[PDB]
Amino acid sequence: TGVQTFRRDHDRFWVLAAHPNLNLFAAGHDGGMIVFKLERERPAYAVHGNMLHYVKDRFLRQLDFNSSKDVAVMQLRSGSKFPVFNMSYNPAENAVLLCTRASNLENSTYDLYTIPKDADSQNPDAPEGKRSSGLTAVWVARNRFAVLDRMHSLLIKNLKNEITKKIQVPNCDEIFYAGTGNLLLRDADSITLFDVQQKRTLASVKISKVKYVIWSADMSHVALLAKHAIVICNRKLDALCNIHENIRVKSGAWDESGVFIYTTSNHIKYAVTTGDHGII
Amino acid sequence: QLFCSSPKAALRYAAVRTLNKVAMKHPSAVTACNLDLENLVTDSNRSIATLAITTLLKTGSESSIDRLMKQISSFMSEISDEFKVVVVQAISALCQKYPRKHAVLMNFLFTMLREEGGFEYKRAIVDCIISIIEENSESKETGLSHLCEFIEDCEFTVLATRILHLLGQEGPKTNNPSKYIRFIYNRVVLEHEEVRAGAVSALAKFGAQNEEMLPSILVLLKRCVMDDDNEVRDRATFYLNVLEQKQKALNAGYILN
Amino acid sequence: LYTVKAILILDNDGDRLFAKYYDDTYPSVKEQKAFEKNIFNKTHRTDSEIALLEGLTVVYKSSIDLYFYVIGSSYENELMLMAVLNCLFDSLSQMLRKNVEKRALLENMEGLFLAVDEIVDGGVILESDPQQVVHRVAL
Amino acid sequence: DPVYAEAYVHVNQYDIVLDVLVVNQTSDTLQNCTLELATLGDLKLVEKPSPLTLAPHDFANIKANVKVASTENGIIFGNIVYDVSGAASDRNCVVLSDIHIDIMDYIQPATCTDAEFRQMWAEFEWENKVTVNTNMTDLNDYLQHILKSTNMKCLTPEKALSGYCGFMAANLYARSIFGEDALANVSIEKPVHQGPDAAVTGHIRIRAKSQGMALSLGDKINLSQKKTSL
Repeated sequence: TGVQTFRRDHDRFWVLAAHPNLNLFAAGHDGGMIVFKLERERPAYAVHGNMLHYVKDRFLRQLDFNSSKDVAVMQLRSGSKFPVFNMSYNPAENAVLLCTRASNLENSTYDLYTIPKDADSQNPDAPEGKRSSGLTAVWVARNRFAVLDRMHSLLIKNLKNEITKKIQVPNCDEIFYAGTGNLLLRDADSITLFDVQQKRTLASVKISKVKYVIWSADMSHVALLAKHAIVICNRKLDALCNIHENIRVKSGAWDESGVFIYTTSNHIKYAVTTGDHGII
Repeated sequence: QLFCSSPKAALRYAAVRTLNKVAMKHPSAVTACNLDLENLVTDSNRSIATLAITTLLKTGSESSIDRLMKQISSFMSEISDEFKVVVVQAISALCQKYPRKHAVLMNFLFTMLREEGGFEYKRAIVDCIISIIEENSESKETGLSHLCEFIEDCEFTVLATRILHLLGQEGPKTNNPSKYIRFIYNRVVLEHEEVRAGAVSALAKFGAQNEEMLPSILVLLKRCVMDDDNEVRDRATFYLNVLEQKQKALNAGYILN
Repeated sequence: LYTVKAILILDNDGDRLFAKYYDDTYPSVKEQKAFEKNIFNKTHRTDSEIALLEGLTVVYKSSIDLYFYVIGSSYENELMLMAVLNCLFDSLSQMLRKNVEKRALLENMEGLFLAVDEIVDGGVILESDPQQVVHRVAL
Repeated sequence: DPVYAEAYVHVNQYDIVLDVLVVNQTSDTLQNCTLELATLGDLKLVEKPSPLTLAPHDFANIKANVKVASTENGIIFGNIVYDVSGAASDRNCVVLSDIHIDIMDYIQPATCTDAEFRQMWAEFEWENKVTVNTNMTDLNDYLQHILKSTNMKCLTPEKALSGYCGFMAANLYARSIFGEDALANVSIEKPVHQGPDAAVTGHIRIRAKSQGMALSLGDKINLSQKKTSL
């Protein structure tokens, strides 16, 4: 069906193309031409034993291990694929929680899936499969409270478990209407810590995120992402060292809390250990 | 209004300026936007150019639209019926509705003023500075901050004369000493015995008053900064010599007045 | 109303080949030129739909060869004021069968002169339409 | 790949020289691709070790001298695309544009008579400035550090006093390897208890002929100014 028409000059064309590399997409015309580049600049994750999960900025999976030139990780833990609002490991070497239909709606669906075998929606019967409705699900500080959006605005999600899908309107507190943050930062420029309702801050610390906080696997990483720059902390704000580079693209890695791997050309390097620095 | 609203009576411009007065009443004002928008839009007709400034002014404006206009103006002002003159008039009005007040605007304006420029701002400046003083503006730290900087790299010795004179009086009633010093040094930095000279003269009202740290040091400084170049030498020597000649406390009292 | 500071028909070489200061209170042939200069140099054959200089109305025109100046005060509406200015082009044109030219100007002044006194006389415009004139005159 | 090649640049005295490790930890002097020469900037790249084997399990030093006084290429800040090619035991390779090519280094200090200077200062290509404000140090140590880093000149003192405050504006001049003279007056607050300086809010006025390099220089220096995670 005709979705929409888009107008941007050239009352005269004869070609359109989408790459068979699929890299790029472009449209050709008489008066001239345009190329546009896609990305979900920065895009969601989960960890399960010796394996990385990615959600594409652009590009498909690449969700661990490799074999020849480049390999997008196709597995039963479909990462870079779905229509993501948010992806978070529900730790287990066997579980993930996933929101799909992404976007802004009233609310989306989340279908949470088992690593043993994901599905279109996994079983509501199963609690490593559950799906329900809800717009986004988000971490928040002092680590077990969570945000869920299950209204198109502030629901708090809080559970001891991180196989979690909990719904909590209390903590309704707008003054920031449904948008994006993850230890609370509707561009707070702070990660702000809370419980399940309160109308009085516990506290906010001034530090900042990639709009994600990096936990050393599950949900306790004082290793921090920042969008450009990333900072290394131990759990919570202890600024251990602060990272910056200036290429507005890539990554550097932690094994656990603050194990600093840095990539260095055709050389891949440990930034540092004990009092050491190394090329593995 | 409408009927005129395109140079039937190119007369219409004058009126808005006063003859048919405007400073509005609140819902009434909202209604006005369209008409001014036509002129604002049209940009033409000497009668038009003038009209744009008065209408817009009288009815007033949102911040936002200004923004669009700043660009428009960027091209426009030079000649676009010889926009500059209407504009200087407009500008004189700008300095008045905000003469260093809505300082954020004053600064936005300032940046813009210098920027859109040509040169023709200088004339305007004569007014603008005057406006700021009229208020006896208080976001000076900032206001001054823009002025100082820009003027430095927005040049014209002549401006400096005027401003100097004013500044000359003001000193430590508005503090921020290090900065102010910081500036002052710079002003001098420039050559010209003459350029250099003003920083010392302004200083007399200032010195005398001293500020958040000054008397001891005030005494120390004239010493620390000293110059030859004969008559320039002389200026240092003489001020000193003059200084030399009265108990500096007394010295300050007589001279200052 | 004893309102013409001068009406001048100026060349666009800043020259003036006509001026009558109907009314005047400032002088000097020089100052007149100077005053002229600032504005003329500035308008430079270009004119404006309207122009106000000095809070004073400047209605000026240009032809296809000549620059018309009237100085008056913005203190008396355009439409009329212009009407006289209009009257000036038009009648001269019809009557003569030709409007102003530099050439025209050069061959003879007089007619302008003749007209001018009739139309206006000082700071009071006695008249501003051709016809009356047209009959009235018969030179 | 076994063949791992690691490389970095060493610029050793004029000569920007290319350390290359191509280590061919390959299972053989695997066939190698292709390489191409070029005019460069006031430099030209100028050497290739000839062979194209990727000798087995083997490590090699491949040197590129570059020619450091010629080859104009006006692709500023360098950052010009460079090729290592996929042309033989290789299906791809690296095509790269450089980055890593900056100013602070290039220019050497250079000097002037002050009156003339002032006159000149004003006179020069006005067109660039950047601000100094913020650091980790006093401009004693800080200034020295910056100075050494860019290898550039502050022309003259007046004792007024870079100490008690000073409320000193420092005039700096430098001349480079391909000869641009750059002028500064930076006017700066300066550290000292409850007096002033642990920021600046001093303005660095940069004049260099093209604004584009000039401002860029102001930046470059801005990079230089402080000491933090690149």
